[PDB]
Amino acid sequence: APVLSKDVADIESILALNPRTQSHAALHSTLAKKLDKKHWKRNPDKNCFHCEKLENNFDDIKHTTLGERGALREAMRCLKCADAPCQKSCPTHLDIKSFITSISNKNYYGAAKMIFSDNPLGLTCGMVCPTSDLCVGGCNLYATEEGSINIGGLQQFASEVFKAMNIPQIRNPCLPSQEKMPEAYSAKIALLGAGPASISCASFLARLGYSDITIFEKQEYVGGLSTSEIPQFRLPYDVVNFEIELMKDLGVKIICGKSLSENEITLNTLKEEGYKAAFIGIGLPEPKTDDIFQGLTQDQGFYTSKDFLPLVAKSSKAGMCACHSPLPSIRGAVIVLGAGDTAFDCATSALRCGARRVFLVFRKGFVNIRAVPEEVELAKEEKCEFLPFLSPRKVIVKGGRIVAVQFVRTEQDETGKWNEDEDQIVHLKADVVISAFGSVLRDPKVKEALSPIKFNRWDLPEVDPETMQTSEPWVFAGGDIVGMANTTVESVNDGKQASWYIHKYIQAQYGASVSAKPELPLFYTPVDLVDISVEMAGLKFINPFGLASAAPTTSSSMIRRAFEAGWGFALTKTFSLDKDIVTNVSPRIVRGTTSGPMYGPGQSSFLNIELISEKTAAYWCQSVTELKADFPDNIVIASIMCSYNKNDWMELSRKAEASGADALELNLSSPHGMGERGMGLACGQDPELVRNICRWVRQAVQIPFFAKLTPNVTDIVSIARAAKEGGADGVTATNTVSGLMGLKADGTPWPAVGAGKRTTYGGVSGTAIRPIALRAVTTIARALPGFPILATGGIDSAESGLQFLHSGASVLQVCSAVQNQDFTVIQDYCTGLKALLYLKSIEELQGWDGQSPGTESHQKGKPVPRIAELMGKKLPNFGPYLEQRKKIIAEEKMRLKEQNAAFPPLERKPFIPKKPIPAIKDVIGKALQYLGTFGELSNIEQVVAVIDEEMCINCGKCYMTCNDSGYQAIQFDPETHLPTVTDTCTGCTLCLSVCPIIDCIRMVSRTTPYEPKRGL
Amino acid sequence: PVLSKDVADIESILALNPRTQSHAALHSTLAKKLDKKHWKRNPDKNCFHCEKLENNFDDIKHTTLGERGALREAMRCLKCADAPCQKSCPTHLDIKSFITSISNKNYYGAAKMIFSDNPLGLTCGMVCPTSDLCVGGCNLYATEEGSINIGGLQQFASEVFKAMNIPQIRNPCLPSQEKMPEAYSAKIALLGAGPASISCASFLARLGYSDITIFEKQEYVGGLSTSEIPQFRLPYDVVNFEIELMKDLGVKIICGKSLSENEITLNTLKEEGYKAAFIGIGLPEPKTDDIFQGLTQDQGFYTSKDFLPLVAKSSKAGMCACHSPLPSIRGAVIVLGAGDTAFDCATSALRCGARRVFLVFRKGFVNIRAVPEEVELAKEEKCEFLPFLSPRKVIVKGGRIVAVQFVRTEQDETGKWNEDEDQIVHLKADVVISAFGSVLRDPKVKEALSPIKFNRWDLPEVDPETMQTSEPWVFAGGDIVGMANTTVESVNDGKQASWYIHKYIQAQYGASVSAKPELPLFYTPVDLVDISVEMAGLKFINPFGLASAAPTTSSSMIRRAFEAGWGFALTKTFSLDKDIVTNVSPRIVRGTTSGPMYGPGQSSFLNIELISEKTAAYWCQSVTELKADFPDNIVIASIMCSYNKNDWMELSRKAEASGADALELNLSSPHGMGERGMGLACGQDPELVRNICRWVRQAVQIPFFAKLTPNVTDIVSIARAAKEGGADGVTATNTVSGLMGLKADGTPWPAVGAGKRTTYGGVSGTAIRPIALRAVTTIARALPGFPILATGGIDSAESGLQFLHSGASVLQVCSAVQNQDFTVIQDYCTGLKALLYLKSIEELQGWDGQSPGTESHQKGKPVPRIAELMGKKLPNFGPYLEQRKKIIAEEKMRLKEQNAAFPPLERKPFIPKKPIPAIKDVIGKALQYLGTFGELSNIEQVVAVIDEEMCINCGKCYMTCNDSGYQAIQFDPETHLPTVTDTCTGCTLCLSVCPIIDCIRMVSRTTPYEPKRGLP
Ligand code: SF4
Ligand code: SF4
Repeated sequence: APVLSKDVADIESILALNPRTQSHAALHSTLAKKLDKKHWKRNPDKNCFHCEKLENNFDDIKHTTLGERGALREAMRCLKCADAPCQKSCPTHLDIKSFITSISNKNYYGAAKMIFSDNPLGLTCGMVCPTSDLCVGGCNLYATEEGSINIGGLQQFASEVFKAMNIPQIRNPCLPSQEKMPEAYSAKIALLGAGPASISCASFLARLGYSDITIFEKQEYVGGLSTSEIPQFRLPYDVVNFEIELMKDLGVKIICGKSLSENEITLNTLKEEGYKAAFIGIGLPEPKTDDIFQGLTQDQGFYTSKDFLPLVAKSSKAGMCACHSPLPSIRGAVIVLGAGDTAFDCATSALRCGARRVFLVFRKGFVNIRAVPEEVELAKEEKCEFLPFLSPRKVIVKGGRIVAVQFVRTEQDETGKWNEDEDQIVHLKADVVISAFGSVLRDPKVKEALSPIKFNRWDLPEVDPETMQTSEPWVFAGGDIVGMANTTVESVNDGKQASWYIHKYIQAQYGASVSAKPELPLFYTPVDLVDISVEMAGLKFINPFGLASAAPTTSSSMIRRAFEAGWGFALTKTFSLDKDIVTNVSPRIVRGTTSGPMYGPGQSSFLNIELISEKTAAYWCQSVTELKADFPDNIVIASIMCSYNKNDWMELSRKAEASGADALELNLSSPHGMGERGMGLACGQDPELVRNICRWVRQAVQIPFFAKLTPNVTDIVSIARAAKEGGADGVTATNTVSGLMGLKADGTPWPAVGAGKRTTYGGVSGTAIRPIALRAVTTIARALPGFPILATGGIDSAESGLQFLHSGASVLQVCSAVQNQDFTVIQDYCTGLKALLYLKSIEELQGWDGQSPGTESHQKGKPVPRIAELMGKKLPNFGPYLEQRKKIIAEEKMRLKEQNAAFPPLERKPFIPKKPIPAIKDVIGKALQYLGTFGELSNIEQVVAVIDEEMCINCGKCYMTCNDSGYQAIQFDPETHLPTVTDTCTGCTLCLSVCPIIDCIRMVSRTTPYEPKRGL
Repeated sequence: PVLSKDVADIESILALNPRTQSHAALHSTLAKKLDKKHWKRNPDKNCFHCEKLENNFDDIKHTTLGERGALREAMRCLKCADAPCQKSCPTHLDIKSFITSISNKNYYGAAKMIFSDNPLGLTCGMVCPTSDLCVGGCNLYATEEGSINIGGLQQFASEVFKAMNIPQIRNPCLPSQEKMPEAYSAKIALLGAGPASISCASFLARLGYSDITIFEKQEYVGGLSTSEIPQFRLPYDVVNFEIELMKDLGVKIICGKSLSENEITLNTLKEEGYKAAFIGIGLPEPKTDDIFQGLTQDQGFYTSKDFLPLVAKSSKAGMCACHSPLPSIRGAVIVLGAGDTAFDCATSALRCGARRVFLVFRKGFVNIRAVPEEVELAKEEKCEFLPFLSPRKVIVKGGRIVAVQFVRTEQDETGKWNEDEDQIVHLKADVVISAFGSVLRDPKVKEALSPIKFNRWDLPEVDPETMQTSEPWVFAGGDIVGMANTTVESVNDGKQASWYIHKYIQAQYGASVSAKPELPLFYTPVDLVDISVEMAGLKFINPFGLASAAPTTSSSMIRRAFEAGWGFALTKTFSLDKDIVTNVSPRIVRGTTSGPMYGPGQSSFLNIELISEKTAAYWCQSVTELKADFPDNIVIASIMCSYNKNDWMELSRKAEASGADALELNLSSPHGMGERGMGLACGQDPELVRNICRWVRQAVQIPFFAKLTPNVTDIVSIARAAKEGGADGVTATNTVSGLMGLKADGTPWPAVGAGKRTTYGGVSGTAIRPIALRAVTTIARALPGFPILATGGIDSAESGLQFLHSGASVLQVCSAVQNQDFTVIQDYCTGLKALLYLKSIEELQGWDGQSPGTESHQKGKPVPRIAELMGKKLPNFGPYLEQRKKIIAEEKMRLKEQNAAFPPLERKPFIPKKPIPAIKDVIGKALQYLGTFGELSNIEQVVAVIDEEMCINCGKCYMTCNDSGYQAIQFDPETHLPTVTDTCTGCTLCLSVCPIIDCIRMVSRTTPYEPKRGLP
């Protein structure tokens, strides 16, 4: 034999980069460290006066873009605030708490439903909202070092997944059918311009039931500025297409080529043609111009924003125009004038047209810039220059081209006046000049077509800023044309606002009234019709979710608000006879330590030393009667407890029955005996005690009752069997796990009661006991199949709840997930369950895990390029390897320019359920057939880990885990930090378990012969 | 009445509680604009007015962390192998290790590791231009949530250690001073008391040198860190802290003596017997221009070397004896340049009462040498940036500056910079500050460096690896050499030089050194705390060991674990030949017990791994070698047989003969029939455990411990059974039976073979700590003194101390290693020494271990305790934030005249005022607080109370009490400030969900308490 406890030489070399402890400080010269620094750099270099080449590169540059991994982390970080200030600062009043809650719970349909209910352009706004000036500007987490929440990127992700689902929008299912709709909803309605403002109005008017809505667009294309001028590298055009198709799912018609103009559409022709109401959303169609630039042409290199930006869009947004437009040749120095978000997008677009440098020249200072720093960041990092305090005076044209622009210095006084110093000039050499001063409405033929509505000092239509009504009651206006809004989201909200008051006007014109409280309908899809009801033990539940007997059911008044929120059923707090009344100590409910020092939302566990209800059985029985009177379709289960006393159990079970409880829950946490004949102290730990107690309750009541089991048993099957023999009609699995949540560093416990700082063993709830409760439910449902199981134990989403259903549970009680939140989580659970079952009917999404799409190769939540030279050549995303990636992409963006073909943006058509949408009964117990003994597991079918280096982020955790906890089977290249699984892999899967990039490591069938490591 | 319904007063308390919505909301765009300014938390892009910062030197760093923010960020760090952040740190700081220690709340271990490579670690963590250094190479850049705040984590851990008041000690590995070779008494001279010399002087003292002397020209120390770096980035008390640490090693500092020809010259040093010299005088003189000659401070002209010292002299208490005034800077201020210095002059100018600050540089924004950190502070303080401007003449009228005339610079075809004499800017200004850098121009200083070779930059030439000048005995480093730009690079230059200075001196005394540079680590009295412990007749050198699990798969892994410092180790469980097993794959999967958290810190793992696939021969030969090489490390052999007498005796004797210190009996073995619903495993029936313990106590003479299972009704029964059969102790506990979850389609994870089957696994990690903690406590109460080996979610010194306090002697670890690597042991051993050392410091009894008592903070920055801010209801948002900013600014003015800086504090280090406990002193001390529920006081009730200066207005306490409590909190609709009402019952749920550490506190109840009964 050799030395078994010493690594052989080639394993010694495997471990070369493995962490070892250190005995010394490490000598490294300040010089050497300077050159080694360049090998690992990830972020921009402060010594790079050089912008990498970006011509024809319209890839997503938004820093807010999120993948699933990133979006789940961020959603879990959000505090999900009451009266959340982020919503307060959202112009469309999105319930950001709710949709971010749905994202943490992996329910992206429910989040996207929340989003499009209040903003029909949620995916757009999620991408382009100046969140720092709006919702993120009010985020409570701004008061922490980690900072505010990326609200828009989360909203973009949840909306992106919903897009991929290809689910149509349906007509509001609360409405009557079209035939029995009152005549008023047949009113002919006209919208002018097909931008955000009108798309929002038409959608909200269709939601109300109006069945003849028409948007008249001037141009061959639709979407407004989101189509014509917002760059593709910030807003992909298929997003715009997607939100349009959603509105068209509601019957809104769009007619292009006809304009609001004299000798075209006028307010009068509309009135003559029978239109009962009109909304003006034509935007600001003309560019603000300077008399300095009179007579210049694009041939000389002059553009306005309204000239330049649509030219880049018509060429970089497939599906805009039948023309495969050529990108404009912009070779040289470019002067963009302006400081709104218009100018910054001509800046970044010029660099895409081949610009060699861009000067953003504005007439005021840096302090004075009108775009949000988000928009400014993308110009500054693409190395555009910034020239403040300069006003243009002459453009020098030589040889048919612009060759210079001469400015004068602008200045401020004491008065706050802005003058121009003639003596202080700047002759700035440039080849292209793009005025981006902004937009106006100046066309008389258009203003004339709006006769006789009133126009204000700014020659813009006056509107009641609360109803968006003009000086004619039947004509409304919103968005950029009003001069109030500066954003897509405020333009959307302007159409949202006008819709209800248009609905008010039209209904009044037909002799009908509307309610004094504006009620616009929510956003609906066929998912909302999925039947998530379930029957169990002879009781029908309207949804499988209910409140566990616990802190969220301390008072029955809280149960009423929960039923009012949508909860299917609820348990009373456990109550007993008067002689068994209790007093609680305090403190008695602490947060979990089970997942480290993470404070705030999503605690992984709680410990409680709380007893049963301090309130009386007289309170609970009268309460059960009141709640059953007002909520006949909401199951009310009274949880009860008595000593090991046949008279007591019989008397209390009879009283709770007479109160009208749909069922009973026998709390088996009551003691009897000393306690460890292998049977423990509590009744629920002894089979014979449980059999008798259930026998007694069976003799006493005629309603179904369930034994609530403790997990603190050697064999919970034996207890459940004992209840079934005793006559119970089901078991609730399980109560909390007996634990000690931890101690301070001085030895004292928490919770600590009184001056003595004493404690007792408490119960552990929450997701940290989910494997315990899931195991208990699985073994009961397999040992006693068909025996109804009410699952409790760390259920906090529709995805978790579905796992318990798959494991044999019929209904799902919740406690810790509400303590971590509030009662409204029920809405996320219900939409998440409707979504999960609906997706089971979609063939096209078979390659998904629930609401999660198949994780494609990505970096920073953006997909890595599928180029042949950029896959396989060992190129991690840092150091000199990243500069070569950026050169290969740039060259390949260039050969995709010198062949300007491929304009086939696929036509959107919805996915159709290919089998009946399963019911809750179609999934109960369907996972149990995969469970077995260990012998039923195949050791012939071994797997090995495989790593996707395009998704790897070079942390070497897999490397470390396999070395200090595995088989030393990963090589970690010392220059690229790229791991590679070798053939000594045993498939233990530990590396995958610790990889931070979702689906980077993958377990695949082993192809090379396997010999277990025996040592010998 | 109606009991299931809220009375009106409670209906009012619930006004802001969330409710599920049935309609989309109506809010006009105008109303949204007016409502947005009420919740705004961040700067408005519309406010151009600088906020008054006069005499405000409060911290303005965006990287400062408090404990709650630091703990989150250290947990988010992947703690990477071969970490690129460390390769980019000039001082090669082990970032992975010190951040791991922070994540485990071991702040001493982090600080010790930081100061081991960087004696100025607190300073560096505060001023580290991380984007161009360590954070520039961080892997988490490639994620959407971004690189790790390394400087903030360094600052926090270093700041906590600062507050501990623990001195640095001499290298304890050194011989006593008397027995030191005569060479170490060599007189060493260092010029300049800046970071370069402080580092070099510190590392020279660690090696053992006793006669070290720093010669500083001024009467202060610290170099630029004291003289020029502003107090709102680097406070002086930090510089004082680092100096006192160096002084702890005996380094001497003489102020007022200078390297100059009329004082200290190399000849005078050779004359006075000094045997080596280090030049760290930096660049003491400014880069001036001819444009400025004859311009005093009295005319409005400063250089950075003039202005910033006056401001530091005036804002850094204790830097000077002479109380100095804030320079009267009144009007427009031009700051010339764009280095790190220029932006400090701009920010310090606003502190002096500047009305307007213009930063003018001779190039563009793409050429700014300063870091994006630095630039942001001036940008967010409304400083104006003027590019492409070269100063040509200063206009002085009537004895003061009134304007500066500039010319427009531009880049040509070469890239060369030209001035355009024809394009001017007449910029009004009351003050000019040249920040063009620094030089060494003093000839008296240079002549004192004769005859060392100077280069074309007029700076000492040094071998960049040895820092040696042309004279062999003279070394140089820091800014004087010209390579360093940063404090950490100058620290590295001294670190570098100290080794080769060591070489030169030792050589000059006829002594050689190691060819491997080995600088000693940073040492405090904490490193001397004994953490050994004796148990069952065995001496453990520390209580931490590896559990029988994946980290002990091979003996070659146990060997590497011992080489890292692990006190003991269990072999993987091995068996006789006949019972050879074969694993399946996948078999180890990550836990879902804390939701979709990926990467570091998995709260649990689930495994279906069997015992070791390697033979008893391998493990027996391996134990022999391991114990022959590591006699002081305990090796316990884990063995398993079926329920069979001869087999248990054969295998236990074979492992004893191999030299095992002890045996661990794995009782996870199935027996025969099942019988009486009392588990299929041996460890679940106390009769079989007492028999197996009998049979092994038969075979062997060494101690043996029974590894107990937690999946039992009463673990104390199977523990007592072990103590009745043979056992010298018990290991509590093995893994918890569970199932970790299902994909949304029903298939499990792990999934074995094409059938996608699985079985019940074992749950490990921190999610079972409450179960393991409860088991160790019960066994310790029932069997006092019976040795317990603890297992179950030990992942830090703190968590291990909890198992020690609960009755355990040693601590087995598995999942924390799986989450990292073997070197966590060093974090554990440092943390345990710190936790025990601190128990002796009377000055820190108010701490929780290594966590200080939390004070009023926002973003981890002390709230100002001004009389006018408190008791007035001002949250940190909207108009309430401006009223606060107005209040601090009137107090920062009221503090300029109320002028006191003559009570500093002699930072005398804390001394142990009671013996440092040993492990034998803390075991079991938590058991006193444990007891039944009857032993808990229901008289000493508590109530919740909220510190509003700490609240971040999320409302979770409000929702948690509304939907999971007693509806006892008012949430004010205008301030979003909660207030706990008298109806509070002390349940403590609100404190448990609060994101802010210690914002809510449970206090004794003053008002009468009445249990809420609902009905009499
Ligand atoms: S560069 Fe400075 S802040 Fe960054 S890791 Fe090194 S010492 Fe710490
Ligand atoms: S949970 Fe904490 S931070 Fe949030 S409102 Fe309540 S007290 Fe304030």
